[PDB]
Parts: sequence; structure tokens; C-alpha cells
Amino acid sequence: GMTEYKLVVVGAGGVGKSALTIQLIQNHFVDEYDPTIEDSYRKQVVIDGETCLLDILDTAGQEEYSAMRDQYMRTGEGFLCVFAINNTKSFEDIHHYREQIKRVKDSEDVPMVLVGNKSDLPSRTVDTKQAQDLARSYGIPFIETSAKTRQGVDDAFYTLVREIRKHKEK
Ligand SMILES: Nc1nc2c(ncn2[C@@H]2O[C@H](COP(=O)(O)OP(=O)(O)O)[C@@H](O)[C@H]2O)c(=O)[nH]1
Ligand SMILES: OC1CCN(C(=S)c2c[nH]c3ccccc23)CC1
Ligand SMILES: [Mg+2]
Repeated sequence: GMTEYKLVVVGAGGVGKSALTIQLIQNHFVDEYDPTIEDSYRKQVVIDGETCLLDILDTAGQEEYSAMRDQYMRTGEGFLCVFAINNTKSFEDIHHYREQIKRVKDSEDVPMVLVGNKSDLPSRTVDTKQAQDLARSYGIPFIETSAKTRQGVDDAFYTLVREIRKHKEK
């Protein structure tokens, strides 16, 4: 089989995890999607000349059992850490997602991309510079997206695969 990348989208409720995932997989923006549904999706894509399979988990936070959270975190190879630019709390939560994923995987070297979503909205509480400072501290890429206009979406997910490939080659 062609190579498959297991990607996990994490972040506070309401930040756009579902909207981003459906934009990438189905190329449309969804106004409402039950905030409690946690599904995964497959899409074949070409990234820098490589035909590959993306397997993306759109997380919904708590699980029936905490062992399930641990299971997706060990299985997933890269993590999109999403906040919304209009939700300071979602940005603060990023510290906790960072910590947890590293701690389940028992690794200092986990492919992640920091994503500030809803960039189309006028309302902003999190400035670009503050998110840049965070990403610099983590040594990972940062991208601002709009699930609504699709701006930065393929960049966010393809950048994550690129981080995974850097990780593999060590
Ligand atoms: N304007 C705008 N709204 C968005 C964007 N992403 C998500 N939303 C909306 O924000 C709400 C939460 O999105 P959702 O994908 O359910 O968030 P999730 O809880 O992280 O899965 C929904 O009403 C979406 O339509 C975006 O980039 N721009
Ligand atoms: O029930 C939880 C979510 C689905 N689970 C996994 S491991 C995944 C299901 N699809 C995925 C795509 C990327 C990374 C992980 C997954 C098991 C734990
Ligand atoms: Mg959702």
C-alpha cells in the first residue's frame, strides 16, 4: 500500500476541528456539526509528488474511557493543535494538549503544528505575534487558517505530514 499518515486534530470545543477536517476531506465548509461526534476520515492526496493516504481523527475531547484517548495518541503520528483566534481560553489550552500528547507518547519529538483558526473573523483576542512566540518555544510550525474560506487548510495538514516525514528519517 501507499504510505498512510495518521493525523490527529485536537483543541478545545468550538475551535473548528470538525470544520477544518471536513474542508480538507470534502472541500466544503460546514456551519454546524454536532460538537460531540468523534470520527475519522480517509482521503488519498498528493503531497510533494508523493501519492499517500491521510487518516485523520477529528477528536471530540473526553472519551467513554480514558484508555481510548491514550490509544489515539499513541497511534497518531502527528497532531494539529488547534485554537481559535477569537478564544483566548482555546489558546491557553494548547499547553495542556502539548503536554498530554508528549506524556502519552513518552517522547520529546512528536510532530505537531500549531493552528489558529477562524482567521476570517474580525473578532480577534489572540494576536499572530503571541501564537508565533508559542510556536517558537515549541519549535514547530504555526499557521493561521480559515475553515470557512479554506485559507491555510492544505498548508496545515500538509505541513503536518512534512513534519512526520522529518521525524521518520532520523
Ligand atoms: N467564521 C468561521 N467559523 C468557523 C470556522 N471554523 C469553524 N467555524 C464555526 O465555529 C463553530 C465550531 O466549529 P466546529 O467545527 O464544530 O468546532 P469543533 O468543536 O472544534 O469541532 C461552527 O459553527 C463552525 O461553523 C472558521 O474558520 N471561520
Ligand atoms: O476510539 C479512539 C478514537 C479512534 N481510535 C483511533 S487509534 C483512530 C482512528 N482513526 C485514527 C486516525 C489517526 C489516529 C488515530 C485514529 C482509537 C481510540
Ligand atoms: Mg467537532
